[PDB]
Amino acid sequence: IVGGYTCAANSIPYQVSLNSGSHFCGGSLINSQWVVSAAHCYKSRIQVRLGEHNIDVLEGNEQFINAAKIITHPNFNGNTLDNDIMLIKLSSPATLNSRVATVSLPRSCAAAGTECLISGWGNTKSSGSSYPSLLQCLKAPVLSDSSCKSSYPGQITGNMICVGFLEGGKDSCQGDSGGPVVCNGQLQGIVSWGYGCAQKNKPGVYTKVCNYVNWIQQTIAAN
Ligand SMILES: [Ca+2]
Repeated sequence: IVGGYTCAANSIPYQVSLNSGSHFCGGSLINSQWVVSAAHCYKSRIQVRLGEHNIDVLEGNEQFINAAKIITHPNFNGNTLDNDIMLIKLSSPATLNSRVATVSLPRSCAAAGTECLISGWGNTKSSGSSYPSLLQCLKAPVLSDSSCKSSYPGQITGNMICVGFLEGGKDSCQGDSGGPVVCNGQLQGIVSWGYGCAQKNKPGVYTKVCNYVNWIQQTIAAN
């Protein structure tokens, strides 16, 4: 996250870190057994880390649970990142408490200008790289489809939203991949892609979670 703030400890209790030796992606807990992330975060072996704040230090509230099922959207397009969504079934249910909690799926799509919270352990610099120990937070609004398409001509499908600032300076970035955009208590976006980070007129692009509620529910129901 570039231009954000350090989140207060466990203030994003649905935020998880996907680990394959080190942190490589975020994700969001949506029930005690299921995490949603980005399909471009796919790896064949993943440990889900819940209750994290400082990802480099054992603080006592962590739950480390292996990914058992790893299911990318069947229509995920690796070239365009259309349908960039992935579900992970934990090998054991997470123990839900105040520091490890689910976030609701959307009951409807978020309107442009809706304020949201983006979070993750990704790069905090728009030039170069700095990867934080502490979870980072950013308040950012949903942008209109026309503004998102003007930012990225010929690449914004109906399954993508832009969230952020056309003036740049504040954005998700590499390593935030797969993490949450939550608006009014609902997971509306998944960190998907962009042109660099926090550049002028290149806000981050996020998977439009509201398009996938039925796919998510059916996948969980069937697995
Ligand atoms: Ca730890």
